[PDB]
Amino acid sequence: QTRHVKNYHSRSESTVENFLCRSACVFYTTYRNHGTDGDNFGYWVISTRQVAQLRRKLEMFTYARFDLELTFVITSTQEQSTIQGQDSPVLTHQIMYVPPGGPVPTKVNSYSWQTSTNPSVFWTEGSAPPRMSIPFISIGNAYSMFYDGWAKFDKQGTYGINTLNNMGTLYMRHVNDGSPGPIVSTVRIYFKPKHVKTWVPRPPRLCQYQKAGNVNFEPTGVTESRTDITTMQ
Amino acid sequence: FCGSAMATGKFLLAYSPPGAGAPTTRKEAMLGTHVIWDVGLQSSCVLCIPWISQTHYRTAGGYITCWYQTNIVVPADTQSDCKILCFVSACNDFSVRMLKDTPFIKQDNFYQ
Amino acid sequence: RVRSITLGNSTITTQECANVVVGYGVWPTYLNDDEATAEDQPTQPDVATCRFYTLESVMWQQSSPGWWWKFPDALSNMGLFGQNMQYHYLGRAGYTVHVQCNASKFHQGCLLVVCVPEAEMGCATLANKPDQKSLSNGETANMFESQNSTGQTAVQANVINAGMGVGVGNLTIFPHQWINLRTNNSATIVMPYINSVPMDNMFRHNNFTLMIIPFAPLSYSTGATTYVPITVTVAPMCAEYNGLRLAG
Amino acid sequence: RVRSITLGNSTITTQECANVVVGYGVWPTYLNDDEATAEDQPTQPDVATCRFYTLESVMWQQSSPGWWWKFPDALSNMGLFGQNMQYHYLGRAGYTVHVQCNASKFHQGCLLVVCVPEAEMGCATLANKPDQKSLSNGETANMFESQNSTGQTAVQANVINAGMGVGVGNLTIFPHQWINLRTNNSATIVMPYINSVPMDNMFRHNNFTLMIIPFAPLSYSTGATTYVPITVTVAPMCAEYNGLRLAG
Repeated sequence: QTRHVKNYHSRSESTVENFLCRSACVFYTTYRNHGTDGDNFGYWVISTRQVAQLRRKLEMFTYARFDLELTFVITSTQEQSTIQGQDSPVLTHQIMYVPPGGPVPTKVNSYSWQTSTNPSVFWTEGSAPPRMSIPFISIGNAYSMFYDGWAKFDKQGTYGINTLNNMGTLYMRHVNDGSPGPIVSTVRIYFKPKHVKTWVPRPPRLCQYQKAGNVNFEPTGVTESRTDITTMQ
Repeated sequence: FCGSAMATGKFLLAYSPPGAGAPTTRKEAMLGTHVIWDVGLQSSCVLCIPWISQTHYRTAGGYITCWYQTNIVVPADTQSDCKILCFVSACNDFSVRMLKDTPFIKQDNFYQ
Repeated sequence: RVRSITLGNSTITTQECANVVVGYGVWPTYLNDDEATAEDQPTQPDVATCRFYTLESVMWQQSSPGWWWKFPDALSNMGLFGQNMQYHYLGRAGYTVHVQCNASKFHQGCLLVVCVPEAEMGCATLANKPDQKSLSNGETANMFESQNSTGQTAVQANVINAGMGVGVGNLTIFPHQWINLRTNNSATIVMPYINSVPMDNMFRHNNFTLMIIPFAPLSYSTGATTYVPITVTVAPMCAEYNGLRLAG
Repeated sequence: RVRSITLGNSTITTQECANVVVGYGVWPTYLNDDEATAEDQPTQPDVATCRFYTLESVMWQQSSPGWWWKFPDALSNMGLFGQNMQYHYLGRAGYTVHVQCNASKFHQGCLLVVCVPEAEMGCATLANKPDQKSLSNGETANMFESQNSTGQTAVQANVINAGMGVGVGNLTIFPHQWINLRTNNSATIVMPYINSVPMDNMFRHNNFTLMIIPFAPLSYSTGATTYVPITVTVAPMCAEYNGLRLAG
């Protein structure tokens, strides 16, 4: 396969922009239209360390600076129930972006939903998927993909972590129940870095990731083994 | 070459073009593309390979081999053997055209 | 520093400021047409054969007499130029002979690296002629002896006479180079084509032989390697052959 | 008069004012570096292979269907260029195809001499692929049939479809030359290298095939020779191969 072809020396998509500005699915959650105790809402703290592929690609660098172009694919399915004659009107969803240090919703009807400084997009089903962009929101000059330090020096568990990589939290809920029947919606957040700047390249990760908030690893071989060092027969 | 400064020897770094096959003797290596790496004169050797390319969408690629032209000669008796370190690098003429997922990372379940 | 030399698909490295002994003062050249001579003896050059050929290294030991190769025969199975000898009836070429020596500063010894033209050799038995195998083993070195050789058709390989019935110490009359391990480790002899005819059959005749004779025996300190490799690298120069095309 | 053409150590004679069909209007040329491209795909030309190769003549008879050769394979054992195919992984060359015909003025017949690029051929059995032997016999001509061929892995060699599932009378869309014995006896087709890639493996792929199909059957007067020789002479043009030397 892939016979020898002419080399045109295309460096076009080897650039960091074309290497990282790829739209990847980083999260998906479900929430119901009716909730037992007002907990029928989805949420995701914006992190780049949950999907092992995007995490590896970003951790091939030490510092990064990009925008957060988020696309949400909300699909609702009607669950089986004994309720008859539902006839649900069209469903509207609210997606809130809580900026770093903003109020955090606790229930589906918390005051943090009806705030003013948290950007919220209201999207009705049947239209194009909603889309919002978050700028480089850090107060530092770049996002540190690695941190050889502590958030507090006198704390053991604060190693790494940093405090300037907080990109905010997303919150998703139903604006209207529609029908008196079970409806569950999946959000399927799609992440895409924009205008990426990267510094201090690093070796690619060799050991499989264990935790999203750790660099801890089980030691692994540098490569696969072979029978003989020489190519003799 | 990471031996002693007093060590002296010769190595035969042989490059086989794609499809040629790996040489089986030092003479076949000498009859092809090769360099005589003299340890006594220089402790490092640099080889640039012109025809690399990928081999699959998802043998017959070329070979590089080393042979004992001479033995390693030392003034005194060292119990441990000498070691050779290898380094690979990209020249300015690589292209890459179709980004894909790397096969060295796996995520079969969510972290939360 | 160190100089790298590439010929074709072969590369070797040689120290700069290393002396080169150029035959009898004559650099190898192509044959020249004599006042626009007729196409009755067409000549065909070959530049693909101008590459380094590295014979297997010979292990120089303490009680090690000399070695020799007969290079028309010593390159007769080295891919090209050997195929060229087999295919063409008449051949003509010069050679660049590189003799390397890998030894540390704790090694001793001196070598006479000499290229002897027309080195006709005697036989161990007086009323006999030495056979092809004893005279030239091809890419394999033929070894000198510390005493008289015995054999019906064996070469008289005693080193004192170099196999030619002369004084071995007088071998310096030929293009030679001394290798003193405390001073030298390399020898470069550029041998022009020497013959009584412009071209000759190569299987049938050896233009010259290279003799590597240790005059001062190899010595070393305790723990050092007891042997020392001697590598011979050969680059044919200005190889000509008889033209195979029709004159008209 | 008559023109004599010499390439290397081979000479042929052709009548002057004989038409030459130059492929698709493109004379074979060497590959060109694109704005001083890097030495990542070195190319090596060979001019010794630019010589005439004469296959064994095929006996044209009264009830004689066509013949065909696949020239990457048909020259795979013709000394050089065959050794070059064996030695080099990637190859590229054009060909000059001479098709002679020795007949008197008392002979009849017409021949379609056509060079078909990428002449992929079907199998006699529908759920099968034809084998190497049936597709191309090398220097030996493979013959068309007057009826459907039978065989598990045999080529469907019925002449009406030329083995490709098309109309044989429509084969003139390819570079061709008609040989009418009352008017012509020679055909010269210069075929440039045609492929979807600049270079490709030659054992693994046939660039084109030459089909010699008698449209008007051979005929003769009583006493004249009942057969007529058809000689195919091939000169590879602008043969390139992948460079075997080290890039640095």
